[PDB]
Amino acid sequence: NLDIIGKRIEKIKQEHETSWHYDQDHPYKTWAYHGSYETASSMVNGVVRLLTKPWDIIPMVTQMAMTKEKVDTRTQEPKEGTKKLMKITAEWLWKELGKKKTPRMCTREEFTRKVRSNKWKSAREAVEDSGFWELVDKERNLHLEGKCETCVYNMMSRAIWYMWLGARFLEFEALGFLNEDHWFSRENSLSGVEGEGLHKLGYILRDVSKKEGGAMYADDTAGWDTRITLEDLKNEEMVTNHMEGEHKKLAEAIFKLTYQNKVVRVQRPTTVMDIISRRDQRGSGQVVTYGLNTFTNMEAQLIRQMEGEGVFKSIQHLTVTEEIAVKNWLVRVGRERLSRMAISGDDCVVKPLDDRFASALTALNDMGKVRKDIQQWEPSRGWNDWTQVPFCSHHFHELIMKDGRVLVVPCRNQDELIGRARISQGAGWSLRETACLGKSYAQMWSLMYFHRRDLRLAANAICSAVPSHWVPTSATHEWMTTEDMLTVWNRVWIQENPWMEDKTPVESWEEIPYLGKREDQWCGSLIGLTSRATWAKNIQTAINQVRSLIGNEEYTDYMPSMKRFRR
Ligand SMILES: O=C(c1ccco1)N1CCN(C(=O)C2CC2)CC1
Ligand SMILES: [Cl-]
Ligand SMILES: [Zn+2]
Ligand SMILES: [Zn+2]
Repeated sequence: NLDIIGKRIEKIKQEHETSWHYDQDHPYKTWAYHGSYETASSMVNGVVRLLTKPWDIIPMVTQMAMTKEKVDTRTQEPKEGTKKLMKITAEWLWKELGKKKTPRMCTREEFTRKVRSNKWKSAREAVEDSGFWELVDKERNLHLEGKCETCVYNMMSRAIWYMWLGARFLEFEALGFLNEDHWFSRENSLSGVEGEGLHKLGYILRDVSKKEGGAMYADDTAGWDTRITLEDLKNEEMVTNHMEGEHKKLAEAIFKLTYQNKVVRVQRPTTVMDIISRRDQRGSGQVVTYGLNTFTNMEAQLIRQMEGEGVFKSIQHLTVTEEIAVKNWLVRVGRERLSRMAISGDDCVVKPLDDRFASALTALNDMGKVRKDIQQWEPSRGWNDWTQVPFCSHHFHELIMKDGRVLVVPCRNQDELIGRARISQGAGWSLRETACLGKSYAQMWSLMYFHRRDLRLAANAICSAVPSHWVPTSATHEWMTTEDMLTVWNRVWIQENPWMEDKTPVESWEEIPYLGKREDQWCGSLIGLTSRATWAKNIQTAINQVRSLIGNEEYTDYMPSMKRFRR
């Protein structure tokens, strides 16, 4: 333990030798405390808020802009039968994921290009300073030597662990391939959805619905990242078994020194910097966190499926022939069972063979993946209709175009969409940068949420209010473009859509349908309210208010793309 974390602890004690104090009133039980030393609210987007006036009196919108007891927890050691199921399943899953992919190191060039597209002031500055890279080299050579000096986390149902850019590089070099080479694409992982836009996710859920079987289950885990066991981290580490030479050694060091042993500096108002350590839980880059969460979720859900199908009798202990049965299940039907699932990190949808899955809870609870908002042994409540299943914060509607073609569209409560577009993060936004962020939300709404009456109108208004040539600023983001949004809509929903056989382009926005008016209201629309009527009728006055603030620029009127403003 301290042989792996001591050097990092020693180095920090020195940069604060006139403060090091072993507080005895420390608030840590599950985190090991080592010592102490002496040591970003949401802003409103004015462009979006001025063009969404009716929502100024909707508390579900307005409260979103205003204003850890789970990290300090301890998950128990799984039983021996549970550990066997996880090791057999993880071994088989890394082999399947690796059948058509080659693990490889990511490069300083790739890392530099990422930072250049979002002592040293910023990341862009450090990437260019050859002094930085000489620091990376020292740490790198130390990792090859099996030791760590500078890979330390900083803390800040969310908890984000920043490290310095150098440590982030070493993580990206060893494990970036998982994301950069799409190991969790649907084509490669079967259950995954990595690189699938919101315009794909509903079609994927409808394809899972077409399988014979039981209800669709979408159980959320209570604090997934806090329930990652040291056994989970050891099964995730087995990806290094597919690696070779240097890469194998560099990846092994990231898992050993930074994931399976962690050093964290947390601020305590009491102000002292708390240097704490622990072996378990998730604490990695957010992108590596997504892939390893997807992997360990796919494993956990296949084991729950095995439990429901009776592949093993008890988690207490696998018999020798139960192990052969688990292996033979994976080889015989593993790829089919993966295709019965849609898994995005800690978020899953599973269509099992039948509803025995609902009460198959012993492995899931013993792995520590305890379900949110339900008693530990109460059977899961499944969904009978793919259009009601929650996934990635959405549900999905089946929408038939006047010409008979079928759109499967993403949806969520409209107060959440408007309340999020009204918020910026960070300081020093110019009026132009605030306008270009509003334009990014407006174009996302035109592409993904065109079927919501209020959002198509508000999107058209924002795009009318912001200069036509200004570039939108700050999954697939096809809305981040200055191309005409009708041309982008045709490319995404018709041309490139593998579920649409007839490729006839749409010639105008009037061909593109809305939800039913009652369904639009059920999902949050203000259609029918006097306020919404006054907003819609007077929208050119709101557009002109924003144009007057931005000043004398080139603007386009997009409002006559809608039937009601077309004379
Ligand atoms: O519900 C609707 C409507 C508009 C489009 C589809 O349905 N309306 C018409 C506009 N309205 C008004 O002008 C009334 C003064 C509020 C409210 C009733
Ligand atoms: Cl249902
Ligand atoms: Zn290190
Ligand atoms: Zn909806």
